[PDB]
Amino acid sequence: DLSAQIAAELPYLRRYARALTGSQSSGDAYALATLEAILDEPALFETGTTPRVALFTVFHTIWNSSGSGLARAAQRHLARLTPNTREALLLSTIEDFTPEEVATIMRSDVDEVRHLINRARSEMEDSVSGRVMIIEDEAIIALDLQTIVADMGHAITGVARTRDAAVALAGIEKPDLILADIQLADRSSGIDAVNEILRARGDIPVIFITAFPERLLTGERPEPAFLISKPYREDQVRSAISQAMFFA
Amino acid sequence: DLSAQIAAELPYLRRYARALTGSQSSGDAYALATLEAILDEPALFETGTTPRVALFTVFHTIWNSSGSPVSDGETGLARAAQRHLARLTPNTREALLLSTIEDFTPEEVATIMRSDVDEVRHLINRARSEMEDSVSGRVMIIEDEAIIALDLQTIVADMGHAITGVARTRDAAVALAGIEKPDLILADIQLADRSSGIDAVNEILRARGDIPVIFITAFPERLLTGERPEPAFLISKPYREDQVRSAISQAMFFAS
Amino acid sequence: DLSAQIAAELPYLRRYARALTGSQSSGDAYALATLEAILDEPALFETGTTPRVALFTVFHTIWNSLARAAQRHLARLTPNTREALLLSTIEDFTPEEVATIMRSDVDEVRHLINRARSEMEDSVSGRVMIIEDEAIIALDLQTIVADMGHAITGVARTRDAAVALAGIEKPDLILADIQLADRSSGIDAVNEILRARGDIPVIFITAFPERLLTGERPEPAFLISKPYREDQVRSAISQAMFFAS
Ligand SMILES: [Mg+2]
Ligand SMILES: [Mg+2]
Ligand SMILES: [Mg+2]
Ligand code: NA
Ligand code: NA
Ligand code: NA
Ligand code: NA
Repeated sequence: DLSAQIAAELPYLRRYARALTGSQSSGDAYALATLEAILDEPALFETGTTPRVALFTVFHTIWNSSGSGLARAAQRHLARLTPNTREALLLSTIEDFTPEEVATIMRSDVDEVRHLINRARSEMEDSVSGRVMIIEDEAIIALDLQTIVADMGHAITGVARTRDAAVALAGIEKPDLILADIQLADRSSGIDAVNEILRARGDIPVIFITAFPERLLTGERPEPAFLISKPYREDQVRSAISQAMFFA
Repeated sequence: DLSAQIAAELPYLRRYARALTGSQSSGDAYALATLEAILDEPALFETGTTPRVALFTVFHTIWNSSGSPVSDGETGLARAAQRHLARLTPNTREALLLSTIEDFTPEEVATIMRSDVDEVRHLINRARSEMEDSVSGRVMIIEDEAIIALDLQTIVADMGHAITGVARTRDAAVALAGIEKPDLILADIQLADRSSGIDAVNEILRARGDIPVIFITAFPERLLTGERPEPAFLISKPYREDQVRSAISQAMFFAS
Repeated sequence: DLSAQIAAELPYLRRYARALTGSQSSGDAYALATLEAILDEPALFETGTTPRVALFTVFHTIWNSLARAAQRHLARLTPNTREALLLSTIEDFTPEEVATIMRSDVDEVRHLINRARSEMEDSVSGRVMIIEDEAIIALDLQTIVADMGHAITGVARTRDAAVALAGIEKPDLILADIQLADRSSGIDAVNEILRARGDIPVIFITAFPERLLTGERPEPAFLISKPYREDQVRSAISQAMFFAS
């Protein structure tokens, strides 16, 4: 049933729009506007592609149209990016669309998609080095994330395996970015650890890395702006880190 | 990466030059004259300072000099604010705008103006003094986000100006300007009914003549390209109170 | 009508062949030879591909049938590498399009394109005067030239200023826009500079490249089209540098 197929894909649309905007409120609003457009003008929903691709195609139309807070530092960083490059990269990595599917969604051809992705990775080489804190109780995961962070040119403030170790580490050195698992070693939650750090140290971008990200993509309650799945591919971690970094 | 860094900063050099001149025309001409001076004399660029600071340091040398921009048209102040040139202390408006709207620290403003941090602080103190010598005007606020509109009103009132009212739609804005002519307009782009604050401003400008307009918007970079008609005065969202105060005083100099 | 479709692609074949040879006279002759071949031997022309693709395919077939120190370096370049690069960058052909044109596989096209991009790192830094009247464009061209490893002798924005700057430092390569700030022409500036300091390779930057590809009057050997991609400016400056000295 197409109603049920669209409903199943809405969480991922929220994931994508939240990553583009850095915000749950903006991302969830763009995802909702996409569904509204499809209900108001059903002819917008291409039936010759998969519902997932058709849904994201409509979202990219709304995304391109002027319309619908953000730090002025983030606004300056984002303003220097080549248009449509971050969209093509995120669609290709975190959303795992093939290059032809990406060309469909952005109403382009596959060779321009390849250029946009290549331009995305070029501008990622000019980015400044930041400091990243990792909240993760599985030591092999933490070590793997450290390797990815380092090869991106970033520094690690440290690894925290419990909420309390995380609140303590953030007090020693305010990170530029937090990578956060949910269930920690002492059965405390990375969600609480993050909330406590942010109350104390101000807004810092946070990427939650979790199995079943769908449970944080409902739109019904406060939820993260950046979500990577477990298991993860390295390309998805690099895209999320570079994306969240724009929001300092 | 100096070339890339200088080009990234050119939009902000336009913002600054436009505020000082009162016109997109002369401001864009002054910012492009700054870049043309660096390409002509690369040694003009200080590598010992950030590209942003070095760019603005070159701009201030040109601004202060007896010379004028060799541009496609005519460069200059704005005629309206010529009468205030006799009452204002040199380098005070420059120091205030650089340290507020342009977000330079007083040490970076000292470098830019080839001065010391203490002279810059006194220049900023003398700018705020001469702001008390300014007469009260009437400000119209076009803005649909009510909390921002309220906040803007508290700043305007705290500076001693009156507020004609707040309009949240293009239709409310054309009515408001007809009820009471404003000396200055603060305008957002996307209004409550999705109508356009640019369109609203143009309509007011037709009926009442030239009134200084300050556009308040996120991503001001999209109005700082010099590739199309664009505002002379731009405040960012989010803003700091000191930036709103520096933009309201600056634009008031160009009022009737 | 396939005759008109072929005619409309001739200017771009002249661009390609001129850049490969470094000379208007040779590039225009190679482009005409390609049309002549198709008229003489209609079998050469494949109707299953786009008329632009089929025309470049016939030219590559024909393509395969100065200064000793400059020839000594150009001889170290791997065969078919410059062609695959220029076809993919300035000619905006897709990898599969280039593979058809060279009667190769898209696999080999990337092997070639990579080898060419790697052999560009073995290039010598060179002086590059930029005659652009739009400062924003000049800054961006200075970025690509500097990243490639070349110096910038200067940036001029008027005919008289470019002629003056040529007197201070003889460039090895001139990037020249057609219409300058004082309504002067970069063509006249380039001609006056070359008349004085001798022959120097020139890459003309221009919106409207087709009106410089007629073959009916003296025209540039190398042309970058506004707007441009960095890969295009990089393929045009590497190609043109082969003819510097
Ligand atoms: Mg865990
Ligand atoms: Mg608004
Ligand atoms: Mg021009
Ligand atoms: Na669709
Ligand atoms: Na982008
Ligand atoms: Na997300
Ligand atoms: Na020639």
